[PDB]
Amino acid sequence: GKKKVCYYYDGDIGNYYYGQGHPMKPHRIRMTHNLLLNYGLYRKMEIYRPHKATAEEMTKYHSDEYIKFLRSIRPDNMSEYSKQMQRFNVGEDCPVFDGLFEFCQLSTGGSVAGAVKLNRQQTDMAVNWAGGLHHAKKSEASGFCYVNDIVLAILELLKYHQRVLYIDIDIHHGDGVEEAFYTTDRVMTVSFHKYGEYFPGTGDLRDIGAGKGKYYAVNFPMRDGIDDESYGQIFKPIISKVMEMYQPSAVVLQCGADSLSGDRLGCFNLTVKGHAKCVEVVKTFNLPLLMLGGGGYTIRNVARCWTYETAVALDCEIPNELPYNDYFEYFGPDFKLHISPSNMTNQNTPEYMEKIKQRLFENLRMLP
Ligand SMILES: CCC(O)(O)CCCCC[C@H](NC(=O)C1CN(C)C1)c1[nH]c(-c2ccccc2)nc1C(N)=O
Ligand SMILES: [Ca+2]
Ligand SMILES: [Ca+2]
Ligand SMILES: [Zn+2]
Repeated sequence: GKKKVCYYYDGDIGNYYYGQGHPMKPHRIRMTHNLLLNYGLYRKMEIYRPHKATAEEMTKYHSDEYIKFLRSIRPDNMSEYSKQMQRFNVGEDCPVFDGLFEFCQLSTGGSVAGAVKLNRQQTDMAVNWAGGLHHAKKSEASGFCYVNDIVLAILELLKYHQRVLYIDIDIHHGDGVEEAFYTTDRVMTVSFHKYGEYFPGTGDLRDIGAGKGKYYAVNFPMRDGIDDESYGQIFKPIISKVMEMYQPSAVVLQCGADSLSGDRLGCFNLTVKGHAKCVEVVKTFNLPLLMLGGGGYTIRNVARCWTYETAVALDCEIPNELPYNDYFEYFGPDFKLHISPSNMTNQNTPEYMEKIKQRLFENLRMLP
């Protein structure tokens, strides 16, 4: 039935600024929080302020030199780190900004704290909209991500769970998470993403893992314009087959909202209901679940999406009419929660969707 939900948020998160022209806006996390507060969703959740994850907690995955660099670099001393900046991929996508390290500490803190709460059996679901930064690598920042809070949260879950399932519905391939666990069968990574002339360039349907991890990485490559009908047609069947074969004891779901229609960087056509149907599908399996954020660059739609997904986690129905809130004007001209899909062509034909699903089903038959 209805589950206990723990939500992680730090009121300072919205003040971190990647810089003029950068599409990543931490302010969208504050818009989400304010909208969900004005809908009354705080009365049903346990709200926690995450601790600032230590450099030591981060080195459970990342290299000591990379974390030392992140903790040392600032806009005022950047000139002395031009060598390490190239080495760790700090530049246009992953710039040096005021409070960069503290932003990583809060993003990571929420994910690891949520994983600890799930491990202690003190909650059914844990939510950290500031997390989900799936591109960060062991010793390299990538695609607006510096510390891989997801990998750290999964390593925490692995202390009490033999098998953990990771599902990623961001429009971009979950490469950092897939790479971290590519050679192990203790984590199965499943990513649905746009593939073809698109960042990060990985996630081919033929990338299925290696060594003991062979068949434990699943990639569903998609073309522009996928809609609710098409996404829904493959998501539940694939996740059901993965649950059946893999039998995970905990799940981590990255809810990147850049897969929504009208995203500034994305080219998909999902509505908030279509995106949230993924949360409903996963929630139905009644397993300990960590829900994380990720991409999302049309910030009014990211706030709508994550507010609705928090309501889904709580089994709470909320009206389409938006309540008054601190950012009300951002939701014009309609001031409604739900969004309409665009007229863009769906390049993912029904036959293509079925064919890719059948190839993934063949790989899933190879599990023990
Ligand atoms: C948080 C998780 C997430 O998956 O959502 C992150 C998405 C990251 C997208 C990064 C992308 N970067 C690239 O395409 C650059 C081109 N190569 C040098 C790499 C990129 N960078 C930028 C960018 C634009 C303006 C200023 C800075 C970066 N746009 C894009 C783009 N349209 O794909
Ligand atoms: Ca993905
Ligand atoms: Ca794996
Ligand atoms: Zn993305």
